[PDB]
Amino acid sequence: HHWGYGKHNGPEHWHKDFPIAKGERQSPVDIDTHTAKYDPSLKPLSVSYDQATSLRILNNGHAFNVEFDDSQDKAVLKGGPLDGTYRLIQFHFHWGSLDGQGSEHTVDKKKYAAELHLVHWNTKYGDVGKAVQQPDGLAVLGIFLKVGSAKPGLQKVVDVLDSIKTKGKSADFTNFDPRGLLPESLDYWTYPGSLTTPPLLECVTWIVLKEPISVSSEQVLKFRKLNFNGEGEPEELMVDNWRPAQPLKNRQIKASFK
Ligand SMILES: NS(=O)(=O)c1ccc(C(=O)NCc2ccc(F)c(F)c2F)cc1
Ligand SMILES: NS(=O)(=O)c1ccc(C(=O)NCc2ccc(F)c(F)c2F)cc1
Ligand SMILES: [Hg+2]
Ligand SMILES: [Zn+2]
Repeated sequence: HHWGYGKHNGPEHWHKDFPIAKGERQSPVDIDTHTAKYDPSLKPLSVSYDQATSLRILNNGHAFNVEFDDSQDKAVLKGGPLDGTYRLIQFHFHWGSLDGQGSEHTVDKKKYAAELHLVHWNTKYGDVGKAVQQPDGLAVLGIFLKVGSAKPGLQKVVDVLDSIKTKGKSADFTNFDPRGLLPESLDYWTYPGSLTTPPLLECVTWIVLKEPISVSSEQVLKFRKLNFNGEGEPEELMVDNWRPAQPLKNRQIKASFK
């Protein structure tokens, strides 16, 4: 009775209620490193997350989101392929049932254990709702997660998951600094795309970082214990909440490095 990632309502069925699923600028895509164009005019990214205000964490079925106060320019993204200022509103992850899968975007067909999406909207449009009606309304910063050593800054997240085990649950999540989730380098690939979950609006500028961050098997293991289901319904573990790569079509993937 609604979309999901299961056999009967997963990615292959989405086109029936969301026609745009077969559009020209659908995400995610596979990043072929030998075909991306090095664009020396691309500006360096400017991540200003020093006044970031996290407020809440919630399991909305699909995944879990950490929400941010976006009433003012407190956490912004600018630079890169962007024009104007973009406010951070929320972040979430996509992960798999095994370490060899989980990411949405792939690099040379290589899948990672998980992928972080830091969602921003264009301030020019006044509100999030208006921004999703424009070709350049959103900007999502994608980061790959590979299994290795633990990431200190991710632990705060891992510890609270127990309280939002089922759909609809939320918990206060203040004073979280998102700068703990960035890799050392800000080198990236960029391309025009869409949201990777319904309604699949083609209103996003994707910025995927080259350097993945590493997380322990223990940290990823805790992601896998969440539930798609709400309290009292049959248990359905939250894993493989990822959409398979889509055809690139009339698009060019640019690289900010050589
Ligand atoms: N100012 S606040 O902290 O209370 C706030 C935080 C999150 C959201 C939210 O996630 N709504 C969905 C939503 C709708 C459209 C978009 F483009 C989004 F990025 C998005 F998160 C809305 C308000
Ligand atoms: N995986 S991803 O980064 O692409 C992604 C990011 C944000 C959202 C979201 O905020 N959903 C709510 C939502 C609800 C109705 C709309 F019209 C929206 F545009 C909208 F984003 C969905 C997918
Ligand atoms: Hg749009
Ligand atoms: Zn996402």
